[PDB]
Amino acid sequence: GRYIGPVCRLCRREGVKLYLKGERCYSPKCAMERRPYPPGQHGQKRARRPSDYAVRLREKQKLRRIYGISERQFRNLFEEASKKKGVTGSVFLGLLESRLDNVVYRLGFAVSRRQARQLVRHGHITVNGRRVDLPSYRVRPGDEIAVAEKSRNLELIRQNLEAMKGRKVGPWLSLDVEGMKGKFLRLPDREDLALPVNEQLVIEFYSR
Amino acid sequence: DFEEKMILIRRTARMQAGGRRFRFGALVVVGDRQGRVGLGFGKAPEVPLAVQKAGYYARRNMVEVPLQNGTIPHEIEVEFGASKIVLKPAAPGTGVIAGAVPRAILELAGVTDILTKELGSRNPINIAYATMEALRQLRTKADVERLRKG
Amino acid sequence: PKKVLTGVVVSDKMQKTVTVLVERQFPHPLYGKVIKRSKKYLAHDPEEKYKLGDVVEIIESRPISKRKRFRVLRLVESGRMDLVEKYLIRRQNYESLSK
Amino acid sequence: MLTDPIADMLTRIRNATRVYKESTDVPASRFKEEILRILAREGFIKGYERVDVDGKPYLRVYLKYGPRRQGPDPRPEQVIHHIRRISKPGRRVYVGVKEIPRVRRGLGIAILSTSKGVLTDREARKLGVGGELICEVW
Amino acid sequence: PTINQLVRKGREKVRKKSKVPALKGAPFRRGVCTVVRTVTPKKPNSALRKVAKVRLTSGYEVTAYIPGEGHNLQEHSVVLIRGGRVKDLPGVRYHIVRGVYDAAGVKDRKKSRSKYGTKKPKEA
RNA sequence: AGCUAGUUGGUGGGGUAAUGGCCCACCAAGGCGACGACGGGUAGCCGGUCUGAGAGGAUGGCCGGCCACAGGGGCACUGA
RNA sequence: GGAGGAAGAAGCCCUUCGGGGUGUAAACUCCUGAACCCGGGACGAAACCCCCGACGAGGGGACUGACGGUACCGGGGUAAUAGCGCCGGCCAACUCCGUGCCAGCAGCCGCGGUAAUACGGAGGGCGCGAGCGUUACCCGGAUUCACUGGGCGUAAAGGGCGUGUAGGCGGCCUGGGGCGUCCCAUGUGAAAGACCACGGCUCAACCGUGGGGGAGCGUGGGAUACGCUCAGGCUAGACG
RNA sequence: CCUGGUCCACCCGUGACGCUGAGGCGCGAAAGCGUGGGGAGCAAACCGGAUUAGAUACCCGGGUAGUCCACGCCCUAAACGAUGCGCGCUAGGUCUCUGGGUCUCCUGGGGGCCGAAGCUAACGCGUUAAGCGCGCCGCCUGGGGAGUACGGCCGCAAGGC
RNA sequence: CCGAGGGUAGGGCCCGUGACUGGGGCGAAGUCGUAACAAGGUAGCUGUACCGGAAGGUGCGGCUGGA
RNA sequence: UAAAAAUGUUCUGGAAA
Repeated sequence: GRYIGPVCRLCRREGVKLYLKGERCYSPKCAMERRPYPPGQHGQKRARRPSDYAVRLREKQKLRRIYGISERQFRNLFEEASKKKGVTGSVFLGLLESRLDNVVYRLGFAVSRRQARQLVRHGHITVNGRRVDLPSYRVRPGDEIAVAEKSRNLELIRQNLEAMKGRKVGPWLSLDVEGMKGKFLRLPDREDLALPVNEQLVIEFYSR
Repeated sequence: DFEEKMILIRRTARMQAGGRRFRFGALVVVGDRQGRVGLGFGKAPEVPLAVQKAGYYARRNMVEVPLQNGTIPHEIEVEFGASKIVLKPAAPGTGVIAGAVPRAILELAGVTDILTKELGSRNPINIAYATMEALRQLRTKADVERLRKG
Repeated sequence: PKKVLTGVVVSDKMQKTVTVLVERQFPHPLYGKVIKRSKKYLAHDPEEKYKLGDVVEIIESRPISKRKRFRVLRLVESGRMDLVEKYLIRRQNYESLSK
Repeated sequence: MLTDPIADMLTRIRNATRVYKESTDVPASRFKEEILRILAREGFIKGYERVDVDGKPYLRVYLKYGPRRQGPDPRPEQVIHHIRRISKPGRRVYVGVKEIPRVRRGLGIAILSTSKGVLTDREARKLGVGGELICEVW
Repeated sequence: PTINQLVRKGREKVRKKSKVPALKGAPFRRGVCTVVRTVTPKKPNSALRKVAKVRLTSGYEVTAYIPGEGHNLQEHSVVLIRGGRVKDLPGVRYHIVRGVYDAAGVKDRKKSRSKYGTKKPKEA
């Protein structure tokens, strides 16, 4: 179930800095900022020209690890992302952004991704009226994500909701900071998502 | 300048009184991901040396590819030796559906969407060359017409 | 609609009955090639007026006997012992494919 | 005794085009001329013309090539690159109008024999008819 | 061959032959070792492989291999045949499944224990 | 690799809701087979299911349609 | 479980004895609240039937819930399971020790004979996760029975050679027929499934509604290039 | 003496009568078999001599089937161009057999070599195709087991299919 | 009359089994030789026939995949 | 195209690179 374990252990390995912890992973010590190398006993020696396979693996893991989505879903959602008319490149990336908890994280609310999930698994999060608790819930157009009321007074929801004053949300989401709402104006775009991932490879890895 | 990407390096041997003496083979493909690729096979007593050499010939055995939206004008089945290769145009998003050797070329040529299939002997060198003839032989509605004018 | 077939008359030593050899051609289900093939029908001849080498039409009919489920619709051409010989010859060869 | 007049014709063209011959002779047949008319209109040959070799009706096809080239082997490019008989007597091939093949993504052509005349893939498709698929040429 | 020759003779399906007649394909098959010895392997290699010769519920008496180091099989131990051949043993075409019936798991095994009976040790 | 005596056809019967050698006398000698008859083996068929770029290949469990059977076997009674 | 949390505790493992790794992982700090508790608690069930109207139409009335005191909702609410395979190449993942053609591994090639990324253990890593491997069987890859889409001088593959039966195949011009073939129309092609659109269970899996395919085969109509058939004409194949 | 194929020339006659060919039928080197005949030379088997560790072999001296004829069987082969039959098409150079020519040389049929284009894994093939095409037939699907067994047909047998 | 089944008798197909026996495949370090690969020391291969512990030898004819 | 010339045997199992 959703990994759970040494994550700023993958900020490493994938060698492409990751902030799955948020605050710290954002500090002068993303773990990455002290060891730009993979873990293990070796981790700092010549590296064989990674095979054509390896690259794709790493590209995929880069992405999948970047959400916490466990393979099964990851790869599953991928297939849906295939039949759907269009470029799998956009689509998929888009269908990865439609992930409730994700958006949660995408719209402040939670410092990081792994945290945004729990907010969902406890009710704290709410949609177009009625609340929801499935991290897999897929957001659709014109739907706002609101915090619950019992929470609004919680020490956490505060500080986290504060970091919004000043900072602007992604070009496909709004935000009633005082009224914790913000809608999902439209599926995000390749460019809007500045992710250290080369989707086109992650795609090739599922061909074989 | 271009991308450069080797398809395969290999070590061969010839015999002598004192046993076997070796030599290396670098099959390098180079391009700009926007119309120009070239293949070159270099041979030398040291790998390094061979791959640099295969790079040199590489730029000399070039070929204009008529890219069209990331794909190839039509489909061609070129045979070389006992190595056959088939290129069939694809729609945007498809990507490159080929093996390591032909992909390396098609990708450095700037091809983005393409259906491929190796038939017959899959020898790397031979397929690799059969791929260049293949790309070399493509035409566009444009040059087909300047052929049957009147 | 009652199936109507056209064939030649091979044999008629039966009383009021005539065996007809209906040919047909069609595309091979896998290899394309058009191929002939044939079947023999035991059409009824109450009038006893059709004989050997007679290209006649044959129509589906209420069972007249075991096997006989067709009547002779109408003569289409007379004299074709040629078509009959082929048949006859083919049946003849068989007598050499034995052991 | 020649078992496939057309097949032969396609072949005689292929054979000389490949040795940069100026023109090639082929025994005359009304049906064959049709093919040729199409081969000329779509531009593959320079043209044909009923003529007479040693007192017998022949068809003289005039080949067309590309311009001379550089490097080794300056032999010009070929206008008739491919030309393969599809339907042969050993196995005929009929195609429904929906079934009509698309030759070389459009840069090529198939030649059908329909109840409306020997027309090309485009002509056959537009006319909504289908037929025996004589050959394909690209 | 000519199309006509295909129409006449036609092609021929392959038909695969099983490397394991454990009847009904049966993922497995039960039996009893009537002989439990050690054969000497094929060539390059030398050793003393432990193999049992088992009488089956398929009505066959085959010889199978006892994987892992150290086993507990005797002339009458019921056993579960798995099917998986051994490259050096000319005769053995099946593997005895460790951890089923009289077949004991591999005492003290700690890696790939799932492939050798051997339960799971309590970190105690 | 040849098979066939109710065997193939006829006429008049019995029979049936009804065609028919389905069954019966009598008559005629027929019928079928390398386009694979007869025989031996295996098997319930299909919609579909899995796989495949496709053509194909494999399959027919759940659900739906048809068939067949009811310990093995023969028969009829009631009755639409 | 989440967010914090050390130029980085211990233990275990490596080491060119400086140190490196497991690792923000833990501990530790706050924070949420799977379970469980208390209260509330369904839809699926509206007609048969009854009354007004004629036991018709239409309107109104009453009984009925196995699943269940379940789903679901409100309030309260505890940090609360992790395993399996693999790490020589194919193939993602490497070191130390043990052993010494032994014990064992092995899908293919092959690993072990005293320095073994291949055996066995450990550390470390990779993969996947309430799962993870193994065996059996089907398709793929296998254009490796090749219709699409292969071959036969030397790799498997030309019959010892003739004559010829069935069969297959067939030159040039014209006309009639229209079986092949092609075109329009039309009947048929159940349902479910599949695909697409949209909906209903918090999502999904399931599920509903709608939409679109469909060759085949029947019927009627039409075309005539090519194949076929009848007919007439030819001489370039063939024979004399 | 009887008889087959076949090629050139004249273009005179027929008017597609054509190609191919599962089966069938015929032929089919040598050895081998059955009658009888024949038998010089040769020569399996067999007997010596020599060689050799041995020598059922190589070498030497002998020698019977057989080899030869007739009639009838046998039906195999590296029966080979290891390359099925037919037709069209695609540079030339050279030597050669046989025919016709307005006998510089041309033109037809055949036998060789080298080589256009093209083909091939390569070697090579290349108007005598292994090139480019159409028609029909035979045959191949990893090595061994094995051209073995069982069955059937054939044969006197040996064995063949 | 027909008729399930039972009974006597004799055929056909297939499966299991049998003293003994034929060859076959496989199996780290057995015995004899030396046929083949370099005129492999007698050019090799080949159909057949006779012969020999064994490879094989010789006869007849054929092949070049030998000079 | 024609094609002469040698009496005389043998080397355990793995692994080399």
